[PDB]
Amino acid sequence: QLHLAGFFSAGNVTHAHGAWRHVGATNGFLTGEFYKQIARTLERGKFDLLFLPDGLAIEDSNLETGVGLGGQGAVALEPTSVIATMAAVTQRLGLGATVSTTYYPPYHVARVFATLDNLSDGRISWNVVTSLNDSEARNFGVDEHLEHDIRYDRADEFLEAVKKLWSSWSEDALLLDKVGGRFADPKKVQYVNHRGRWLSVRGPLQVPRSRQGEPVILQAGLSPRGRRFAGRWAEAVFSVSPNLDIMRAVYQDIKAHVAAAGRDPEQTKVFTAVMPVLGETEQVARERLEYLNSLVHPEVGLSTLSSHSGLNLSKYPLDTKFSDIVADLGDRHVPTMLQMFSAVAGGGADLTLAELGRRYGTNVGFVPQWAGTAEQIADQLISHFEAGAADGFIISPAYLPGIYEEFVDQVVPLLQQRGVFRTEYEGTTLREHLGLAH
Amino acid sequence: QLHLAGFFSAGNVTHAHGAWRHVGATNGFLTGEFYKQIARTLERGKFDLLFLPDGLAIENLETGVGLGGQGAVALEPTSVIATMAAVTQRLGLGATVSTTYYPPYHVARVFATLDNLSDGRISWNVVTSLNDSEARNFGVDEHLEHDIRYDRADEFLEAVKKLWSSWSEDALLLDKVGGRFADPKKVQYVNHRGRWLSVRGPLQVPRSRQGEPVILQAGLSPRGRRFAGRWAEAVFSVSPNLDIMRAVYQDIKAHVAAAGRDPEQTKVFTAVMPVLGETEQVARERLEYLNSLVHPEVGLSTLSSHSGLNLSKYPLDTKFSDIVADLGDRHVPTMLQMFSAVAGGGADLTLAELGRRYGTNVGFVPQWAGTAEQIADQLISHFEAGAADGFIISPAYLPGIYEEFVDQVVPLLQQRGVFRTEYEGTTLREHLGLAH
Amino acid sequence: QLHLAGFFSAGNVTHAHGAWRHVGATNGFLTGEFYKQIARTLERGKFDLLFLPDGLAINLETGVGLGGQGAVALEPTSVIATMAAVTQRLGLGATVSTTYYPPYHVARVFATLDNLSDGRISWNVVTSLNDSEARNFGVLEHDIRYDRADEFLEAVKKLWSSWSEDALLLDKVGGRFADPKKVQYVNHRGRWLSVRGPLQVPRSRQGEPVILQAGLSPRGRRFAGRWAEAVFSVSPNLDIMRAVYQDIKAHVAAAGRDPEQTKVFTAVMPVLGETEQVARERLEYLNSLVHPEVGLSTLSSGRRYGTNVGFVPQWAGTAEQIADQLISHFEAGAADGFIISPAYLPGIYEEFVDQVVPLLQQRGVFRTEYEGTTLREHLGLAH
Amino acid sequence: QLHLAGFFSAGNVTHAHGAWRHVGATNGFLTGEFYKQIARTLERGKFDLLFLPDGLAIEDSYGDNLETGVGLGGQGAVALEPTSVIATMAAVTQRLGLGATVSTTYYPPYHVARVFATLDNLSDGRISWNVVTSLNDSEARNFGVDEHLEHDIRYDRADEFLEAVKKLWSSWSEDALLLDKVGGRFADPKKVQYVNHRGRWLSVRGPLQVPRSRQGEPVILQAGLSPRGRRFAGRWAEAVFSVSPNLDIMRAVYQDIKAHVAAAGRDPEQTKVFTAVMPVLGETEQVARERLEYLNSLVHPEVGLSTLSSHSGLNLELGRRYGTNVGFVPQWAGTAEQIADQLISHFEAGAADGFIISPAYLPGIYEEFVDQVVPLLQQRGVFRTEYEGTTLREHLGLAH
Repeated sequence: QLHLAGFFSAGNVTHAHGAWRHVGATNGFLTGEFYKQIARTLERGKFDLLFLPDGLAIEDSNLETGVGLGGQGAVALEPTSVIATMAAVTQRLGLGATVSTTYYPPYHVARVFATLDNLSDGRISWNVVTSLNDSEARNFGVDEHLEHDIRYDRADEFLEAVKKLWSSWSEDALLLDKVGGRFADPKKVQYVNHRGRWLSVRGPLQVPRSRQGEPVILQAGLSPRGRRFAGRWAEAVFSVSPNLDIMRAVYQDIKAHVAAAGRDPEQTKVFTAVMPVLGETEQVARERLEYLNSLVHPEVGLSTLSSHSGLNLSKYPLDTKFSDIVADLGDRHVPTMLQMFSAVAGGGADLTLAELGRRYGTNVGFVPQWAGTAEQIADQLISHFEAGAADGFIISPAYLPGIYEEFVDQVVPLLQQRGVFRTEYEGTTLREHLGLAH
Repeated sequence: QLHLAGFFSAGNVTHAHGAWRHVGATNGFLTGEFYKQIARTLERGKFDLLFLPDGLAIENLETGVGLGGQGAVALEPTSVIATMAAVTQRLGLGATVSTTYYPPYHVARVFATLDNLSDGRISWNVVTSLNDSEARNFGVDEHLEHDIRYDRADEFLEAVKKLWSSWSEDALLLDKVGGRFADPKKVQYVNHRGRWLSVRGPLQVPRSRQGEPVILQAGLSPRGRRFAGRWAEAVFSVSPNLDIMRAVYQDIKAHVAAAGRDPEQTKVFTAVMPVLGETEQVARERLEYLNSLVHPEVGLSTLSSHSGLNLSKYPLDTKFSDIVADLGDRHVPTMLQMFSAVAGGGADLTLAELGRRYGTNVGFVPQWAGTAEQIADQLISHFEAGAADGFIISPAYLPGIYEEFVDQVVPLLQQRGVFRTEYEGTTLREHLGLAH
Repeated sequence: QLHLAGFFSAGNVTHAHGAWRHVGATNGFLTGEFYKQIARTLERGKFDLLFLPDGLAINLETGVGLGGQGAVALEPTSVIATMAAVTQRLGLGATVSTTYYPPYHVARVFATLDNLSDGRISWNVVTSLNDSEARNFGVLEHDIRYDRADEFLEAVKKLWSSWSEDALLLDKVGGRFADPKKVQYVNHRGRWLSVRGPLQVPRSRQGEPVILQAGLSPRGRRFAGRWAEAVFSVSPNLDIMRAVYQDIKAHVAAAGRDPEQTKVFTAVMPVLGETEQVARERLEYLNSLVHPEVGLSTLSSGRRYGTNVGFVPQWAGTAEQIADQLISHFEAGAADGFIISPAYLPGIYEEFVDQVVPLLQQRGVFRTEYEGTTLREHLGLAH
Repeated sequence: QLHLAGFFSAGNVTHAHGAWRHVGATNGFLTGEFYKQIARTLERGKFDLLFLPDGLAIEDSYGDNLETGVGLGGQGAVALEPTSVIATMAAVTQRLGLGATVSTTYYPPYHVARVFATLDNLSDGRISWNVVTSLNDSEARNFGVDEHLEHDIRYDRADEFLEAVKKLWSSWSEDALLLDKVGGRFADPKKVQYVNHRGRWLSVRGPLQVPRSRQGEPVILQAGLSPRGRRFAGRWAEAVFSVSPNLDIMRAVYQDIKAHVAAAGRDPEQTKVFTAVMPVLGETEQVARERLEYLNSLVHPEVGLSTLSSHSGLNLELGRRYGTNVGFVPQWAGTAEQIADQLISHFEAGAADGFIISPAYLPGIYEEFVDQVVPLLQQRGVFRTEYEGTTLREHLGLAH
């Protein structure tokens, strides 16, 4: 019976790089009302989960492009407080935030999330990132650098250290015996004394366990070391794949990685992203999808493409065809995700830089756009789920808050009527909704 | 016209160490409903603000966990704030974030974030302290020297202020048709590079309608008052009578003036712990009850902490003069000598009782038992005698006493014209009569 | 395991006739914020039920001048809707009069509120006729009004059954909005009343609203016997509580109905204090505010009448003690639950919920959490 | 500066008869959340007003049975009592004006005076009452009224009704309530007067049990339409809900209502005329056009004929088109740019003081309207950005 999650940047773009220009986009990303509407709506639709990405710098891989146009991370509210905002005016919905292990210490993370877990009565989850981008570092004044795979080694200790902090109290530690004078059993709140290879945390956490026990672990995963890590730690996995073939592979692989780590593969829920665009008739929808992708300024997509590929494409003029870039530099010395994308996005065509950017801003090259009816969006979700594509689906928003209104009003009751999706919330915590253990 | 502010730890105790034991104490400090209630009530009561302190370690743990210890539970205040802001439209909100365990980018962003999510009602209380147990939680061990932590904070504040000016009024154009998201000319890098700190990129959050979050400052130390002088826009103080309130008050204003700033733009608050009854006699019985709940050891735990001296070394019997024997009268802290003198009236108190009394207020928070008329009278007399620009209603027990205070006291202050009826404006700067 | 109920006039007094004067009385009775607060607080304390009484009329020297009964009174149905909108479990009840409003009116309003509250509503049936109200609505014997109300209840109930579960379909594809064989004309035509067309409102998840009843007169308790699923009562001590209880129970059996399917509440008026003396000193404060004439306005339609309403027990205590007496009276068969008459508003319920409720829950005699989502489930009633 | 109102039946249909079938129709009309969203959303768009109509019986005028009305989405098939819904909406909003239809034929003046004074107080000055005087048989059989008064006489009786209502709303007077807790005076008894109304059609004695809101009196709304109706609107209506298919008829009706308000010794600008339009939005012109087609394809012929039967007063593809709008509600398919344009060009040519937005489907269309159209009206300066005042009188440019 299928999970659903939302996901969007607390700011100007998620995957659709024209979203902000959309006639129906509010741009209320500065305002609490915007986040409260979205979340309440996903709660209305009985979604498992809504979670926020994070980036700690305006992307400059100058400011002409990122700020002037609507570039990735140009506005980025701190996710945790927005998650808190959301949790206040909702009672079942799962809520998740990205917090980095490279820039934040384990005690902070341990507390931040145990607070939100308690404030929300067990509905919280942390998305563990480990990236050490430069543009982010220069905002945090961090220069120390550790190698990609070592960051995940560190992160393993990080998570062990946090888990200890979430175990520092224990079910039944907090008595509130006013009469007898006992605030809590001191035997049952132990020091952690985490002293290990990368991190020190001594004193116990100052937040007991929510009804949920611990926050739910989210992991992007993706890299080879990354999938060992998800394998060990992830309970829900956020994955972006452009078709059912790649979906199926990523799915089986995560499951293998969870099982190789000595875990139950059913206890780690894998989500793939899609970007639905609804119409009353299929034709409407297609026209609505054309509208949407037409808003993407070429330079902004290119900006993001540049960043993602790790190769400044501003260097070149916008008419430059792609093979002439693969010419100017080495056909070896040209990153592989990039050559892949440009074959796929053009289907064999030798696109100009602007076109390539235009299309990359559409999704982020790899998020399926599904233009359809509601019946058809439900069909496709059920087919993919029944085909082994994922345990649930992240719903990327074309524009906010409207598309989430559309999807919850239109597609959700169809999913419910067919029996493949939750009609009422059976439990109260996020761990119950994803069907996980303690 | 006088300002009113709430203040309580997002956890088990604030100043009144019996608060958790109290019969009307909900102890919903783990829950959103609790903080949503309290913040809504102070909004009903037309308060200027409600700010939270923060402490980053439970203060062995036998006493702290066992009884109502300082820090024992402390939710991270940013989230708790965010929560209150979501069900609230006028009430200003504040969080303590430390400059010592968090870089400038983090702080400038959270607060620009809450400041935007609350539509201009947020404030940052700047702490510079380095407690041992907190460092043991964040894996720091090397410690900067007290006066230097302020010289650092001076840089930190310069850089956080730069971040919040990185955007600028009316740079975010949302010109969908023309496809201009913002003015890249009107968004500049900071490229801060001073002695202890680097922060570059523009902050990824524009200014709220407020402009910048409002600066809070707890002041105390001689260096701190030079710092409060430069930076503080509101000041939180704890003086136990009118002479010290006056003294602290003019002192702060003199530091603000000395810094080339306007003293009228720095509101000074002093904390008072009103207890209410329908008669003065009932007030007194209700104050007696509350202070009756303080376990001596808990109070002592907190006093040990605040004095900068571990008092578990001596048994509970030990009278104070024998401690001032065991250690020299020059090798004993002078907050503790002033406390035992004031709290015992010259009596040579057992260490238990000495703690019991410290855990009642935190030694220095006026307890005022009164009727509602008397509380409004004491508030008004104090305000008119120059004690403070406003008051920190320190809560005896939660959430009850704020319900009592807003229903009973506020409207009286309102009928005398010494307090707002309706919030005139919408930002926390407007409520405090501050600029930009 | 014992039920709890709120009760207060949507206006200036309920039973403490000096309540408006109290230092803590907010006098929010005009404002939406007032009622939303109380309702939410009563839900916080896991109360079964909050309900409003009503009267349709207030020379005015005594009434308006000082704090009289009905001096101000907002129309209950709209206040109840205000409460339902910012709550989700707590049951809500209003008084509507069978003598000035037609069957269709009542049936549809309580069905609307039932549907709006997702099945939490209750109607308190009143058949009484007062001169001041008659002259306000432009207008029979006592016992005959109840013979009329018997017909009224049949008509309301038929109307509520006019739709039937799963009649509504919303088959957008097929274009069938509802099953017209499953929505039916009532065609009521009894001795006093005519009401025909189907009710324009289907049944809530509760099925029907919960019926309350005041009881009182010999013929009144026979009415409760037939119709009442919940029975507000006032008795000044346990002996009379005991007597009323069994009398009601016996009438219900006498009507051929399951006695424990009808829930008996007794009004008590707690005043809380942190110690027994504070409790008592607070009680002295409350009754000091009572004007002698004001009690006499209500008593006619003397000073100590308007302290309680002569008969509502004032229990001053410490929370332990209010918990003790709540339990002791329950265990001695006084009532299945307790109407908490409020000293002053909204203050007292903040006290009762914060202080007494936890203790009732610890000894394990009152719900910690709502097991069900309907008022029917909370009271352990059927369909 | 131009006004805007929401309008929909607290049930299954308003003007668009295929609405319940629409793919994005929540059909949450039984549930609290549905109304609370709509209110809050129209509040988000800075709307003057949302008001509910009311029908006191299922429409069984067509085919003599429930068959069509219940089996398809017939006029009034479900209809919640609107005074409750208004209070539900008011509980979670603070500026948005709220109006309920209540009937002078089946309810006494004391009832009406008090409910609306109660909602006025609870909403803190945002309430209005839409006065109706109809006397249908299906409604009478639900209420047991065998009696009948002729059309125009019903309005003569309505005149008294409103004289009596207003007396009751004057029964309390500002600063008569004084909660002098110390003194012991709950209210100045000399400033709460009896009404002692004893006219031709009605009696109502006592004072109203509910004082005046900050607003004073609820705003009086009114449908008008008939010769004697238009005179009544003239004397009493502070707002007027109208339905007109083209610009000529809009102005003509507009100028006419003004003349009646003038003819009754009143300021014509103190009565705001609103005309109904039914926008359908698209990101493109083509999309809007498609969306309007979809919508209107859902209208099942019989349900259109049924409401035509009712509206005309005669039992019975002609019905398909009538169910589209209600024959005469203009449907505008456009782009938001274009819808905002039409709103302005009509406003500027004196077609109306404000616009009723009739909802294609709920709650989604108002979500679209508010997100898309409102800001453009705002950005052009023809519509509220903030609420300048906090009462429905203030938003509408009205007095005491």
